[PDB]
Amino acid sequence: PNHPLWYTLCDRYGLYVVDEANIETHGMVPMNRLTDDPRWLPAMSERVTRMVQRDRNHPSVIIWSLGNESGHGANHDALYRWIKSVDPSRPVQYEGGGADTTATDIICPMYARVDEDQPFPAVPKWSIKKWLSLPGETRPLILCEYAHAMGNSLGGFAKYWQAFRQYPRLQGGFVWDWVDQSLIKYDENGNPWSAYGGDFGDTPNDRQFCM
Amino acid sequence: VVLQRRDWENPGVTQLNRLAAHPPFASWRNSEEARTDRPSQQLRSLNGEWRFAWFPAPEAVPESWLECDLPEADTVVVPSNWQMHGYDAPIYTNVTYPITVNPPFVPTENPTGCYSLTFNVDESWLQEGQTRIIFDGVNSAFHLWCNGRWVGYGQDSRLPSEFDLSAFLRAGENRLAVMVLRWSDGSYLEDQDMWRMSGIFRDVSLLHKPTTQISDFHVATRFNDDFSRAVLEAEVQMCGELRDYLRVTVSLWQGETQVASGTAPFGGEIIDERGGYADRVTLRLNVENPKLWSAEIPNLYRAVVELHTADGTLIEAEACDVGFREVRIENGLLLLNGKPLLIRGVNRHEHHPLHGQVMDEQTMVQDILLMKQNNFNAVRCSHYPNHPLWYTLCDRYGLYVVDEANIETHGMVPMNRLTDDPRWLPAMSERVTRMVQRDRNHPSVIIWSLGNESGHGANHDALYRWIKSVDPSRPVQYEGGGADTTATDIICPMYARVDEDQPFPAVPKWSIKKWLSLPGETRPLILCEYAHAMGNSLGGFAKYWQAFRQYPRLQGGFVWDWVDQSLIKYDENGNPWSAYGGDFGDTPNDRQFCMNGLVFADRTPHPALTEAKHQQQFFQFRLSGQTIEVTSEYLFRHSDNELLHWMVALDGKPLASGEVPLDVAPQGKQLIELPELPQPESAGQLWLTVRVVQPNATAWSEAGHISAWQQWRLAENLSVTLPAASHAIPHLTTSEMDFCIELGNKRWQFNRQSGFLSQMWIGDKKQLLTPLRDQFTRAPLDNDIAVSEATRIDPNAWVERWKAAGHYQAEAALLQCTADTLADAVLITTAHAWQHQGKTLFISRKTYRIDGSGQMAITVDVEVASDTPHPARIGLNCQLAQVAERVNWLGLGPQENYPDRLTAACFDRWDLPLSDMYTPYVFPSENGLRCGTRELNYGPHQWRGDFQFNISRYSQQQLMETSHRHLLHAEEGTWLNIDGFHMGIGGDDSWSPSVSAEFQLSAGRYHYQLVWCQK
Amino acid sequence: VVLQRRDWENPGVTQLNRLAAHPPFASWRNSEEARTDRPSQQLRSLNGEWRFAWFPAPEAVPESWLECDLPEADTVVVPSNWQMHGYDAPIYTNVTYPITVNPPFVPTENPTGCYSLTFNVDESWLQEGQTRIIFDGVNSAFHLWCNGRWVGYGQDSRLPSEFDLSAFLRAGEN
Ligand SMILES: OC[C@H]1O[C@@H](OC[C@H]2O[C@@H](O)[C@H](O)[C@@H](O)[C@@H]2O)[C@H](O)[C@@H](O)[C@H]1O
Ligand SMILES: [Mg+2]
Ligand SMILES: [Mg+2]
Ligand SMILES: [Mg+2]
Ligand SMILES: [Mg+2]
Ligand code: NA
Ligand code: NA
Ligand code: NA
Ligand code: NA
Ligand code: NA
Ligand code: NA
Repeated sequence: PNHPLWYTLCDRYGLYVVDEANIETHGMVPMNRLTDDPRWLPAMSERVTRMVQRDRNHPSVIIWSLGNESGHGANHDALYRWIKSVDPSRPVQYEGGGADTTATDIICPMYARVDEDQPFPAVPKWSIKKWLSLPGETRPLILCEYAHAMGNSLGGFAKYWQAFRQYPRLQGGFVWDWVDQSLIKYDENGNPWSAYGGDFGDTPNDRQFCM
Repeated sequence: VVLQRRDWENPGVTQLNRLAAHPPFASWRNSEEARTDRPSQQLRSLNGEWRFAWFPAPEAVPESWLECDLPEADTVVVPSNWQMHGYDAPIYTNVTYPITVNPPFVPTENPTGCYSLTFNVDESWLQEGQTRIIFDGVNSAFHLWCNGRWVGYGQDSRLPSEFDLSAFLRAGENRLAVMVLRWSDGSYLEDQDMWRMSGIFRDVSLLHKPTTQISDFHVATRFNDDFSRAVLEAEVQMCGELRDYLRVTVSLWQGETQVASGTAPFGGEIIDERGGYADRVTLRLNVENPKLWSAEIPNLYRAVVELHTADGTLIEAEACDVGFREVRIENGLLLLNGKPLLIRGVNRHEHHPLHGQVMDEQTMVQDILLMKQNNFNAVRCSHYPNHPLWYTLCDRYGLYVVDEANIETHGMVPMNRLTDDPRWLPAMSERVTRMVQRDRNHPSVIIWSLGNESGHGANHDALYRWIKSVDPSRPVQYEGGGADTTATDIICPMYARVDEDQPFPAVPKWSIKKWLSLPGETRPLILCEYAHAMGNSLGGFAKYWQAFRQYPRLQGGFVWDWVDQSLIKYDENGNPWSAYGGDFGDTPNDRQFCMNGLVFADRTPHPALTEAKHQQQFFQFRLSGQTIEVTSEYLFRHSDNELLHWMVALDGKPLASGEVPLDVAPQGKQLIELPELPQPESAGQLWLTVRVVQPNATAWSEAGHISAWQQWRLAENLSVTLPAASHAIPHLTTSEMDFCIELGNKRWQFNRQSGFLSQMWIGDKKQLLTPLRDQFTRAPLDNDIAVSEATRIDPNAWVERWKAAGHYQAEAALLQCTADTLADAVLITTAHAWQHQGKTLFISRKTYRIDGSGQMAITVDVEVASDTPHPARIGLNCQLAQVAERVNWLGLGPQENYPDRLTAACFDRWDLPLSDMYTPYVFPSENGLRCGTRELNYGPHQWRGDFQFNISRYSQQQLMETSHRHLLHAEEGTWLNIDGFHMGIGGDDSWSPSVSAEFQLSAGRYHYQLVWCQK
Repeated sequence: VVLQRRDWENPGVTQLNRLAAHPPFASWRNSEEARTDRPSQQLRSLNGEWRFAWFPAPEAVPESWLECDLPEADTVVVPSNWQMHGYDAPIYTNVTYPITVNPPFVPTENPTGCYSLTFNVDESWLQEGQTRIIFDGVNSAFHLWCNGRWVGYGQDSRLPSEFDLSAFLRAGEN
């Protein structure tokens, strides 16, 4: 969840907001080790419930998200249902566990390609055009993350938009991401320069991947 | 810290240092012991004598108690409830919380039980592995210390709390200190309508596991379409250090035969982008033609889970009983093994009259045997997880179980105040999740329940989905918030009626037949509670069963409830008596409302139980000419332990009898052709009685067990032959005050001021202690009184309307009293008006005809004012002088039966001791009635006609005035009530009018006739 | 008690004495002010210059700090991240946790930011009603004291934690 002013500005300037719970357990093995564990339900529930209680009156918020990159656990299903019960006015989405689980109203993959399948075991990223028409699938597809804008990037961006325009149920996506996470450091001449992972003695680190 | 943190007033802390929940463990180090379920040396019981001290509050507990025994302490048996040892009072309240409603706070005067135990731990237990303590039940919250050091904290009174003691124990003598709080924030979720007690009330034990251990395992069974093939899937989890040489073997056993086995290293399938569970493995075993588990045939296999090394060294084994069965809802029907269930259920609290809420094997087995012997197949765990042995017995004897989370917030306003509050989600979630983790491997558990009477909150929806996600093998149900919310797979109302709607705002209870077909509704309906069996109750029970059988989607219900929650108290001579709310100084309280059972607290049956047995029969019957058609309501078993006994009798006199073996497929029919029946010489009604007998003993019944019966009227030959005219003629002696009739050593005296037969003489002996008068009232039943909360009165309750109309005050006023002499009889004619405050309620017009044979023919015609509440009865009563040993009658029996509860009773000649004609309900009321009686015999007396009667040493007046059975005194002589008509008893519920219209005395005018003679 | 219970290594405890969450409040005592979204006299900002001292662990924090200002502390801007002030290093890691994966435990060397503020409260605020403090964001967990007395605890770095200070405050300096 963002600084409270953010939602006030999106209300008044006009932007659709996905408001997302502060839950990410990416480094767990497997990813859902905590989110499938009932002992962690209480801590997870407060990150969801207190978000909804804070932000539910903001018109700019149109979709609730259960967090990011925490696999798919039973706690997700429980909290998904909690939101659906307390606030019918907004869809609920969540990408973890394959982007199309029982914990999401929207097929919301990250970095699924336009035409190319990536058939990873258990969590495949299908071509977005193909994903839509899988046997039994009826939901809309909106990428929660696509077009990774790292450095000299956004090749193939037009391929996404061509598909969004042609397919009714491909209703777009969220570019990753808005702003480089570089930090300012100062050299011996006092001159500011843009710094990334490792430049603060932080170790281990993932270098320029924050940009 | 412990005093400072006040964890018992924080719904955010429900435990400190508590271990994860899991299915029953024994940590066998021998696989054969695991297979055969023998005791385990690694699982030790700490039950027995502990030390105990009571304190008014936790602040009053002296610090020294942590380190050594209080000399003021007593030695007490554990498990126990401390109220049962007299340390403070048990409290009976229904809805209103026994504490001020101010969540999360509890009273500062918080009764505190200080338990301690000095015990030995062997060095071998501490040199290696993990030693944990297990508290299976502690009411309601507790802190634990071991050898003076704080270990942890636990809430939820109805599930086990476990703590690792490995770092706290020493070789030799150790001491546990357990501080148990009566009240905690957990109490807000524990508002079940029962005695409020506390203490260490379930088993305490120590379990040794190796450091490298089985930490969890789940057993699932999936099937093909015709159940000829099954896959057993066992997921196993470990704790400790992972090693490449580690293995898990799961073996399945049928008796002493191994049918399947699987072995694998640890390491689950990939589940996401980070891989899989390295500390888990899932074994899959194929089973061809498995023997299926049901309540009809509780076939069980044994699964053994072994943790071992690649080279064959066992580390430890765990095991459970496995029942191959599928539970699914399909097309609006609850199916078991592909067949629609008919739930013959009952709610059962864990209650003992001596031991409170402590459960034992003997009491459990006794309950299961009586349930099955009475055609029950299902039990609801109202309203909390049970003692672990309960499920093991239900697995093995065969009963379907609804396992229910320990959540009830009835007393909140509104009911969902906590359950819709996200602050109480953590506390609620633990009561659901830890139940599933414990009980999920039991085949007897077929339905999960989210609790009881906590309205419907968003927390329910979240926990509903949690269960659906972790365990798709079992439907989830929940009644709160109107019985058909989004948190329930089954429409599960409580006390919804068969035909009558009760349209309460927001939470209506529709007629169950109507409910099924509401627009958009597709689910099955099974009442979580129905037929409230409080005292003289279960009127209208047959109406439920007729409906269950006719409507596919009406799949039954659970009676409320099994056993009276009465407690034993002692008089000054040490004699025990049954006590209820208010008898322990407990206040406020809800009096007798804790007693709703089909059986007394000591498991003696109420009359209602036989009605339940009959209606819940597994064989149905029809008669067409000479043909009996027997239909089986079993789903799986052939009738391979059943024979039909038939009997034809003429007014109780056996004429013919035979037996035919039953060979009926499940759901099938068999036709039995009766032989040509010989025509009876005498006049009267021929009756056919059939009964189904089990020739062979079972695990649950003795040889010769009767499981079903039914009667039909056959040919009747009306008596046309007149009695030969008696020669003698009675004489009328008239005086100003009396009409006297004499015939030999027989006199009848009619008082002319009152208009009643005031006395009868056989020689010089008085026959009556009280004149024969009309009676229009009954000592009110619990259903009549209709109170669920002692404070609230329903002005619509029958007792209230009767009182307000003056039925219990009504004064007889004589209108007419004349005598006539006939050729061969004396005819007395009377008319009385019963009036209250100017208004005439009833008029009784009678004739008494006394002939030469000494028979008195009484004709009674009664008018009842249409605007007076329908009376409880229309009859006569008197106190007879005679006290005789036996009561003999031709009519419905042998047990107590009422107009809306007589289907189980059979018409025949019955002979009982007088005492059996009285039903000792703890709260006394009208009782012991027998209906459809044509002849009644007591001492020198005989009455003939078509009437209902009760006979006993207690007047309606005494029963009306006495609150407890033990306070009743035998009166002089015998009180006889003979009714031409008696109102239904009701019972659909016991807190509003529940007597169906067809059983109310609304006809306005009534006629009955009796003949009184000397036998 | 606070060092003993270690609430920051227990997922069962995500807060202590924290008030219920709610939508943004300003408690206007004038309706026209509420309509026009003008500043409320009942909603005050505590942003600005606070006092700050860094410690390697909570066990290294002196008890005196509860009662009075540490002379070794600095005056810093709040809101802030203390890495941006040079007190320790920001860490950039993608997937791998910046701490050993041993839930629910964290390192014993656990950088601890000791913030304090001396601030004034109008007497009118204490004569009636309820005065609460709102922390819109604290990363990653914190204990709160007011005038030396313990108030509460909170987790979740990205939502506000609110505490009733009504019984802890005096008129004038706090
Ligand atoms: O013995 C009653 C039995 O029924 C269930 O409901 C209790 C009953 O309480 C009354 O005060 C209310 O008016 C009524 O709404 C409610 O039905 C309960 O589930 C059982 O545990 C038990 O109390
Ligand atoms: Mg608590
Ligand atoms: Mg209740
Ligand atoms: Mg035994
Ligand atoms: Mg914590
Ligand atoms: Na589109
Ligand atoms: Na990145
Ligand atoms: Na049915
Ligand atoms: Na009751
Ligand atoms: Na048979
Ligand atoms: Na009575």
